[PDB]
Amino acid sequence: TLNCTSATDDVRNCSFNMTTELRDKQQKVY
Amino acid sequence: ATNNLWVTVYYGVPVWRDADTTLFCASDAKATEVHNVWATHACVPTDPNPQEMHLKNVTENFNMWKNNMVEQMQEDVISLWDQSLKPCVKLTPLCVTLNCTSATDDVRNCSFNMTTELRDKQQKVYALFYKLDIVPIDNFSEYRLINCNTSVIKQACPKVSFDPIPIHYCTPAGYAILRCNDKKFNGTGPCKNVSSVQCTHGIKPVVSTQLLLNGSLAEEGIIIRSENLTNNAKTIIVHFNESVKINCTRPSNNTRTGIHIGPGQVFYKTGDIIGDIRKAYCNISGAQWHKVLGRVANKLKEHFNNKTIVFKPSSGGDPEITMHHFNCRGEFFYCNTTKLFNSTWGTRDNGTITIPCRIKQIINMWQGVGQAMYAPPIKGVIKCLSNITGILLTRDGGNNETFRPGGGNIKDNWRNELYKYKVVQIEPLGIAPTKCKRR
Amino acid sequence: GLGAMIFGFLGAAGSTMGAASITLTVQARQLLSGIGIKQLQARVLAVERYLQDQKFLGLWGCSGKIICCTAVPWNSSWSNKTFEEIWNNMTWIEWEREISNYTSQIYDILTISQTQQEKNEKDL
Amino acid sequence: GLGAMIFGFLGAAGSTMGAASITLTVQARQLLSGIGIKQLQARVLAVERYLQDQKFLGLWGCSGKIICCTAVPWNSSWSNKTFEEIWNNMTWIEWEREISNYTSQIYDILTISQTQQEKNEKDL
Amino acid sequence: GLGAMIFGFLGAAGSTMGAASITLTVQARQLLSGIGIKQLQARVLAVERYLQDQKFLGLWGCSGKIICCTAVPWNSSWSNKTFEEIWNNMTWIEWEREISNYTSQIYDILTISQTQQEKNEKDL
Amino acid sequence: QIHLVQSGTEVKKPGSSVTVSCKAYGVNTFGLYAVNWVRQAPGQSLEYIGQIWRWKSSASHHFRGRVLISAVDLTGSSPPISSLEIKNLTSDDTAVYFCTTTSTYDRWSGLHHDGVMAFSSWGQGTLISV
Amino acid sequence: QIHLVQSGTEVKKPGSSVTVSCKAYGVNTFGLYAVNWVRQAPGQSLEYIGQIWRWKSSASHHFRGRVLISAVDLTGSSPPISSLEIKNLTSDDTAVYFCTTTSTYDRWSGLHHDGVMAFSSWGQGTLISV
Amino acid sequence: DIQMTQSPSTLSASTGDTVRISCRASQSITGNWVAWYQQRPGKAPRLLIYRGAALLGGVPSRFRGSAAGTDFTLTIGNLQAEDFGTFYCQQYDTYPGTFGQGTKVEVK
Ligand SMILES: *[C@@H]1O[C@H](CO)[C@@H](O[C@@H]2O[C@H](CO)[C@@H](O[C@@H]3O[C@H](CO[C@H]4O[C@H](CO[C@H]5O[C@H](CO)[C@@H](O)[C@H](O)[C@@H]5O[C@H]5O[C@H](CO)[C@@H](O)[C@H](O)[C@@H]5O)[C@@H](O)[C@H](O[C@H]5O[C@H](CO)[C@@H](O)[C@H](O)[C@@H]5O)[C@@H]4O)[C@@H](O)[C@H](O[C@H]4O[C@H](CO)[C@@H](O)[C@H](O)[C@@H]4O[C@H]4O[C@H](CO)[C@@H](O)[C@H](O)[C@@H]4O[C@H]4O[C@H](CO)[C@@H](O)[C@H](O)[C@@H]4O)[C@@H]3O)[C@H](O)[C@H]2NC(C)=O)[C@H](O)[C@H]1NC(C)=O
Ligand SMILES: *[C@@H]1O[C@H](CO)[C@@H](O[C@@H]2O[C@H](CO)[C@@H](O[C@@H]3O[C@H](CO[C@H]4O[C@H](CO[C@H]5O[C@H](CO)[C@@H](O)[C@H](O)[C@@H]5O[C@H]5O[C@H](CO)[C@@H](O)[C@H](O)[C@@H]5O)[C@@H](O)[C@H](O[C@H]5O[C@H](CO)[C@@H](O)[C@H](O)[C@@H]5O)[C@@H]4O)[C@@H](O)[C@H](O[C@H]4O[C@H](CO)[C@@H](O)[C@H](O)[C@@H]4O[C@H]4O[C@H](CO)[C@@H](O)[C@H](O)[C@@H]4O[C@H]4O[C@H](CO)[C@@H](O)[C@H](O)[C@@H]4O)[C@@H]3O)[C@H](O)[C@H]2NC(C)=O)[C@H](O)[C@H]1NC(C)=O
Ligand SMILES: *[C@@H]1O[C@H](CO)[C@@H](O[C@@H]2O[C@H](CO)[C@@H](O[C@@H]3O[C@H](CO[C@H]4O[C@H](CO)[C@@H](O)[C@H](O)[C@@H]4O)[C@@H](O)[C@H](O[C@H]4O[C@H](CO)[C@@H](O)[C@H](O)[C@@H]4O[C@H]4O[C@H](CO)[C@@H](O)[C@H](O)[C@@H]4O)[C@@H]3O)[C@H](O)[C@H]2NC(C)=O)[C@H](O)[C@H]1NC(C)=O
Ligand SMILES: *[C@@H]1O[C@H](CO)[C@@H](O[C@@H]2O[C@H](CO)[C@@H](O[C@@H]3O[C@H](CO[C@H]4O[C@H](CO)[C@@H](O)[C@H](O)[C@@H]4O)[C@@H](O)[C@H](O[C@H]4O[C@H](CO)[C@@H](O)[C@H](O)[C@@H]4O[C@H]4O[C@H](CO)[C@@H](O)[C@H](O)[C@@H]4O)[C@@H]3O)[C@H](O)[C@H]2NC(C)=O)[C@H](O)[C@H]1NC(C)=O
Ligand SMILES: *[C@@H]1O[C@H](CO)[C@@H](O[C@@H]2O[C@H](CO)[C@@H](O[C@@H]3O[C@H](CO)[C@@H](O)[C@H](O[C@H]4O[C@H](CO)[C@@H](O)[C@H](O)[C@@H]4O)[C@@H]3O)[C@H](O)[C@H]2NC(C)=O)[C@H](O)[C@H]1NC(C)=O
Ligand SMILES: *[C@@H]1O[C@H](CO)[C@@H](O[C@@H]2O[C@H](CO)[C@@H](O)[C@H](O)[C@H]2NC(C)=O)[C@H](O)[C@H]1NC(C)=O
Ligand SMILES: *[C@@H]1O[C@H](CO)[C@@H](O[C@@H]2O[C@H](CO)[C@@H](O)[C@H](O)[C@H]2NC(C)=O)[C@H](O)[C@H]1NC(C)=O
Ligand SMILES: *[C@@H]1O[C@H](CO)[C@@H](O)[C@H](O)[C@H]1NC(C)=O
Ligand SMILES: *[C@@H]1O[C@H](CO)[C@@H](O)[C@H](O)[C@H]1NC(C)=O
Ligand SMILES: *[C@@H]1O[C@H](CO)[C@@H](O)[C@H](O)[C@H]1NC(C)=O
Ligand SMILES: *[C@@H]1O[C@H](CO)[C@@H](O)[C@H](O)[C@H]1NC(C)=O
Ligand SMILES: *[C@@H]1O[C@H](CO)[C@@H](O)[C@H](O)[C@H]1NC(C)=O
Ligand SMILES: *[C@@H]1O[C@H](CO)[C@@H](O)[C@H](O)[C@H]1NC(C)=O
Ligand SMILES: *[C@@H]1O[C@H](CO)[C@@H](O)[C@H](O)[C@H]1NC(C)=O
Ligand SMILES: *[C@@H]1O[C@H](CO)[C@@H](O)[C@H](O)[C@H]1NC(C)=O
Ligand SMILES: *[C@@H]1O[C@H](CO)[C@@H](O)[C@H](O)[C@H]1NC(C)=O
Ligand SMILES: *[C@@H]1O[C@H](CO)[C@@H](O)[C@H](O)[C@H]1NC(C)=O
Ligand SMILES: *[C@@H]1O[C@H](CO)[C@@H](O)[C@H](O)[C@H]1NC(C)=O
Repeated sequence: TLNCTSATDDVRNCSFNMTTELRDKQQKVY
Repeated sequence: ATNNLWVTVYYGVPVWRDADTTLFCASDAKATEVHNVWATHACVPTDPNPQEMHLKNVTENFNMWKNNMVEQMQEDVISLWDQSLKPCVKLTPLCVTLNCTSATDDVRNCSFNMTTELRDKQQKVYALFYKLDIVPIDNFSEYRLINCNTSVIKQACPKVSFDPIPIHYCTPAGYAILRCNDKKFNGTGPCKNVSSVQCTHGIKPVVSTQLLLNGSLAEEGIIIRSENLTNNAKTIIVHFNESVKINCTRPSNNTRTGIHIGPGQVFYKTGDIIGDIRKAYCNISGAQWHKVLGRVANKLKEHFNNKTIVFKPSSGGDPEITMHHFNCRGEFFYCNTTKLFNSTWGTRDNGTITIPCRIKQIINMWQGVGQAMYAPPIKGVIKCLSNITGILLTRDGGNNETFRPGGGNIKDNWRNELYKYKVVQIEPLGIAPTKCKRR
Repeated sequence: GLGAMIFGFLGAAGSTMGAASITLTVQARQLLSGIGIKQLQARVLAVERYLQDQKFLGLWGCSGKIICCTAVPWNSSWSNKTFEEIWNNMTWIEWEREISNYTSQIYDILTISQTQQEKNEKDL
Repeated sequence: GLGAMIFGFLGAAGSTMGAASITLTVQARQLLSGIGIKQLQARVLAVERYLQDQKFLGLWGCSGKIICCTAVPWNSSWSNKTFEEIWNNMTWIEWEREISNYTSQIYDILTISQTQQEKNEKDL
Repeated sequence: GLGAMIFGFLGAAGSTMGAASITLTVQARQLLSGIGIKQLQARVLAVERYLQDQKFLGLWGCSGKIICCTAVPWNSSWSNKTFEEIWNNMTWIEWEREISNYTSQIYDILTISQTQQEKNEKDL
Repeated sequence: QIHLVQSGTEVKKPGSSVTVSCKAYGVNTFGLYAVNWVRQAPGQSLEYIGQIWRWKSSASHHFRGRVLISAVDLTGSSPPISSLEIKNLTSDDTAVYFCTTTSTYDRWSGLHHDGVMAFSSWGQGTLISV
Repeated sequence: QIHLVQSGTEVKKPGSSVTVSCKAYGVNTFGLYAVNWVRQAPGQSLEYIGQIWRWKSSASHHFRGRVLISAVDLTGSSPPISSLEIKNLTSDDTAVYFCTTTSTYDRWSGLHHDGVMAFSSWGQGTLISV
Repeated sequence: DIQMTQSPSTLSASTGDTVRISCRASQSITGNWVAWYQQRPGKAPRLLIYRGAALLGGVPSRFRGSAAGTDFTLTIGNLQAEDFGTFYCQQYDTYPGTFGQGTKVEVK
């Protein structure tokens, strides 16, 4: 699920969750 | 005179050009429930017996440092290693936060989370990891595996073996391999009794960073080899003439038990750790070792201007580029070789030199080029008898001189065994004049 | 030709001409009783280069046989050298180095001579 | 035959017979000095079809050579046409279209003639 | 030879010699008008073994043709048997079983005879 | 790439002896490379003297038994260095001298032929006056 | 698949001129296909007239210089259409006319031979009375 | 046993031109074993032609050697100004290798 709305072509601004190179620690991504 | 001599074709005239190909590997009859990496899934054909032909009165120019037989075999050995790996396992769930601190070589005691063969039920796992397959990420310390930046590590899939059986390189139809068969041969320039052969002598595809093991012996001289002796960066190969002994053991019971990580994915790991609990050693008899190093410095004085030769140790740093990589039973030793290479000659025992060996499981065996591997420990006390045969010395840039022992490129490890050879193309269709009037 | 797929072996390269032709014949005598994608690729281009060199013996009337004499005036511009001059003071690789600036022209001239010979017996 | 692996090139297809045989010979003269699984597969079946057509020149005594004349009565049912009729008023592709209903029978008849010729000199 | 790539078919194996040579010839007559890595690998080594056996017919002057007679004294130690003895009371597989302890020596002796024949007409 | 230097310009006495170096910055050895010693009289065309070629020292019949050439290949501090030495420098030996390496590995290149060879990369020429 | 139609049945005056269409619903062009114009007298067997074949208009020596054939291939609203036109319709020209396309791409099929050809797919035949 | 000559002995031209030198030997070497050199006086020779017509990697593409029996040619098309100086011919077949007597190339 992608958390997207624009911020200053108005493409959009989208943060979401990921997983980092470690599996138990978790990653939030812009 | 007239002498009206005319054309004549000869098929089969001995004519060669110093050309190149892809070769095919060829072992002995041993190869069936055997799945070692080097000569099983790559080259079925076995050569029973040699057919080497001597060549009289010819002088062929050899240049191992612009040879591409060895670079081509280096590429086949990397690609061979990988196409023997990728259908193995692929332990993607170990890159976690690792709960490690030691418990009674003080390697460490490390528990962490896993996933079991069911996905919703979850698994907590005990293990024993080493100091060097671990990085401190920032009592009861929290570490990481060393290879979670770059590629995902796979397991060895233990039905794979790693015994370096003699791989020959036999040339396809068309091409011949011109062995040197000259004694005290330097690997560069001419060769006196170059004889042709269809395959090389059986080379052992060993890997060893600091010094060479299980090599072939030169007979009369000990041989100093380099690309450019003025260039301190190029690795100097030193080839002995007497097989120096080494015995490398881990004298320690360490049992192997498995976890279910995936369907059919059973990660094998250490368990109870008893026996003679100290660092794994290698022992070297000081009589033969200091004799052959004395003869090595004699020949290096014969090259290096008759100067005062010091053997400093290594430069330290990352213990794979720096230390002695080793290929015992599915386990990989790095032996701090410091007390082997420490002298200044321009006074040691006839006893025994004992060197410790930090062992390693997850190896990026070749420095980025290739893929990783988890090496599972086997069952316990392990003895591998080996013949240390080569040295890899890099002189430095400063009335003294130094041979700091470092490695270099990895294909270096085989250039001690492919100096004698040269792939050569036969153009058999010669056009010579004599007196016929036919056809 | 002496290989697993069949191609000539260097019998006695350092031997000068007068012995090396004898050993070319003894090469033949012993050679035919002596008779994963890397292996397949290599021997397919071994087939290809073999059929190439037998077509060179095919298109000179030589039919895939050694010591095949054909009718070409060997020009003194290709070599002014006497027979026993080269045939007792030389080996074969340095003579192929000598005339490697002519081999395409020699294949040219032997092909006009073979098509000329068969067209003339096509007349007769 | 003119290819990397060796096979004939279409020298002057639109040329009528009387020039095209001359250019077939000049084809030969220039052709032999002019001499991932898709490439391997293609040239292996190139080997296979080449050795096929040289075995057709093998089993007619022609030994893998061009302009190979053999002894067959060419029936007027295969063609009633006069020589200079077709050999100066035609090209080669439309003549192969003419007799493509006979080529298996021609290969048949040349094979009985070659085995008959060698069995008769086997007698003599 | 009768295969997709071309190689001989067993025409009438159970037929005794005197008919089987006739059927060897009729084999030829019908055979040439009758003319994933597993397929490629198999037919490449089919090429390889075919070019091998045509080089055996190449190096005996036989040029890749059947019923090729050459000049060797067939020793009575290889077989003391009379002609019509074996040529009317036997088939071919059991005769190859009889002399399979000599085939390398026979290839040896035919090769010295072929190089001897061409070197003697090289003189004459 | 390959580069050649040698000793400077030396003027000596009649009846002296002279040695001229040859430092080959780029020669991987003098086993497979070969070097050639060539004079040049003032204004007059260049004249060959001698060579080393797979460690067979040779000089011409115009120089046999008087002039001697040596070579030590790649060591640590030194590049491969040859040396031309002449005893009894006459007024004829007043000349510009030359050392030149040739690549003799790929035998069908044509830079060389069975001992004699085309001279690939020259140095600077040394004046010697008598 | 290929289908052919043409104009209807036309009856005209002696000394008139007639044109007969040929609409080829299925011909990708008349460049590679070729069409053939064939008469048929009432009861009497069919007689060839003319053809178009890679845009070389031809008619027989029984029709040279009197009868003219045209063809425009595939356009938007129109399929490839040929047309037979005759001036001076005699009582002999009272006949059934025919247009037929032949495929002339794969040259070894045998439907065609160097201008003359076997007629693949016919139309409906047009009565013309005089 | 060779005393070579070449044609010409002294020649001049200008830039952008096309120019020809040939050298003739007493014998007739067959395997094209010749080599031609140039120098500005005071500098060293520069091998530009080995074995008739094989050029180096670094010699300009405008030079062309050629072969005819005993007389072997070098042609310079589109002559550039930094190409003047003395040329030399070379046989290298029978030891010792005797050379050519030089050809100065200048501007009139
Ligand atoms: C890989 O491994 C390879 C091993 O397989 C290895 O190959 C070896 O490499 C080394 C490299 O250094 C080689 O060693 C060199 O050998 C050279 C060649 O020596 C031969 O030739 C000379 C000259 O011979 C002429 O004269 C004699 C006698 O007059 C005749 O017999 C000959 O036929 C010949 O005559 C012809 O030529 C003349 C012109 O030169 C004509 O005038 C004449 O008419 C004829 O046409 C011989 O003297 C040598 O003799 C040696 O061997 C014989 C037996 O064969 C012995 O009896 C004898 O004692 C000699 O040992 C041989 O025949 C040498 O030139 C060279 O010598 C230098 O180093 C040695 C150290 O060993 C010094 O002693 C020597 O003086 C030389 O140093 C001089 O030169 C350097 C640079 O030039 C100077 O910096 C230095 O200061 C010194 O100069 C001083 O001394 C001069 C006197 O010599 C003096 O004149 C100067 O003015 C100055 O004061 C060296 O020995 C070795 O042979 C190779 N071996 C093999 C098997 O290949 C390879 O390198 C390795 N590669 C790598 C990358 O690792
Ligand atoms: C891909 O690109 C390709 C390009 O490379 C492209 O190819 C081109 O396609 C177009 C397709 O339309 C082609 O254009 C057509 O060409 C046809 C052929 O024309 C040639 O032949 C005729 C007839 O020639 C006979 O007669 C003359 C003179 O009498 C002689 O010289 C000849 O030798 C020949 O005589 C023999 O044959 C007779 C029987 O026919 C015998 O009686 C005789 O004895 C001999 O045996 C010639 O007239 C043409 O002349 C033209 O060119 C010359 C120079 O060569 C010029 O001087 C001259 O001005 C002409 O332009 C040529 O030789 C044509 O039939 C066809 O014509 C139609 O369209 C044009 C428009 O341009 C009209 O003007 C013309 O009238 C035709 O329209 C009639 O037909 C349609 C259908 O049939 C009707 O619907 C229409 O209403 C009209 O009918 C009316 O007019 C009739 C009079 O014409 C009349 O009688 C009717 O009753 C009615 O009223 C057209 O031009 C083009 O050539 C191709 N080019 C090339 C290079 O290939 C291809 O299509 C593209 N493909 C795709 C898929 O995109
Ligand atoms: C093994 O490893 C060694 C160690 O590096 C290596 O030796 C080096 O080789 C290179 C050649 O690749 C040498 O570079 C040449 O050096 C000569 C002379 O160098 C001496 O003098 C300088 C200055 O006094 C010192 O710094 C040096 O230490 C030496 O004592 C130069 O003349 C060369 O110049 C040419 O190239 C330059 C670019 O590098 C440019 O300036 C120019 O193009 C020069 O060409 C000129 O040539 C004519 C003069 O000769 C001139 O007239 C022209 O107009 C033209 O401009 C070049 O720099 C380097 O010095 C060596 N260094 C050492 C420590 O030995 C071996 O090559 C290597 N061997 C193998 C087989 O790998
Ligand atoms: C490019 O694209 C165009 C556009 O579609 C395409 O044209 C079409 O071609 C098809 C052929 O594949 C044509 O279909 C045929 O049409 C004829 C006549 O059609 C005309 O008349 C009808 C009715 O009046 C109109 O609707 C039409 O628009 C036309 O004006 C029919 O006679 C054909 O019938 C045969 O096939 C039918 C099945 O489709 C069956 O009913 C039957 O099998 C018919 O066969 C009969 O043949 C004899 C009569 O000829 C009869 O005696 C037999 O007993 C037998 O029963 C067929 O329907 C279609 O009309 C075209 N449409 C247009 C708009 O042009 C091109 O083909 C295409 N070209 C390429 C190269 O791809
Ligand atoms: C005898 O035979 C040998 C066979 O190898 C032959 O040597 C070859 O000679 C040719 C012609 O001189 C060489 O081809 C040239 O190589 C030079 C090397 O620098 C290149 O600069 C050339 O490229 C230029 O010219 C091309 C053609 O115009 C251009 O397309 C290109 O862009 C460049 O401008 C050209 O490749 C060839 O390299 C050698 N090969 C070897 C192995 O020596 C020799 O010349 C023959 N002798 C005689 C007298 O014919
Ligand atoms: C190769 O090994 C042999 C034996 O270990 C060495 O041979 C000895 O060499 C010295 C001097 O060269 C002699 O005094 C001895 O007599 C030799 N030993 C024997 C048993 O004869 C040899 O030195 C070694 N090679 C090198 C280059 O050092
Ligand atoms: C390697 O060398 C060491 C020497 O320190 C060996 O240790 C000896 O081993 C024997 C037999 O196990 C004992 O009897 C000795 O008491 C040990 N110590 C000494 C000082 O000799 C060690 O065993 C060697 N390794 C192998 C595999 O032989
Ligand atoms: C070359 O080596 C072989 C085997 O090592 C030996 O038999 C032969 O004598 C050697 N040749 C020479 C010239 O020493
Ligand atoms: C070196 O290894 C081989 C491998 O079998 C062995 O036979 C030999 O004895 C070893 N060398 C020594 C000196 O033990
Ligand atoms: C090491 O210990 C394990 C633990 O039981 C045992 O199974 C193994 O046999 C021991 N090793 C030896 C050599 O006895
Ligand atoms: C290594 O072991 C062998 C036998 O296993 C023995 O002969 C040798 O002396 C040992 N070497 C050392 C240095 O302990
Ligand atoms: C260097 O050492 C060797 C042996 O020790 C000796 O023969 C040689 O002469 C020494 N070098 C010099 C330049 O004296
Ligand atoms: C050598 O002679 C042949 C004669 O067949 C001739 O064609 C050729 O041109 C001659 N060589 C030269 C360089 O002219
Ligand atoms: C070299 O060529 C010339 C030209 O034909 C010839 O006259 C001369 O005799 C030849 N040299 C020898 C040694 O035959
Ligand atoms: C043509 O003649 C041959 C004679 O060899 C004969 O076998 C063949 O049957 C004849 N053709 C026809 C159609 O009968
Ligand atoms: C066509 O065949 C018949 C039958 O042999 C023959 O008589 C006639 O002459 C042939 N036509 C020509 C033009 O030869
Ligand atoms: C049979 O005869 C041949 C004669 O060519 C001879 O070489 C061979 O040795 C004989 N066989 C035996 C077993 O001696
Ligand atoms: C079998 O061999 C001997 C030896 O030549 C011969 O005399 C005898 O007649 C042979 N047998 C027959 C049936 O020919």
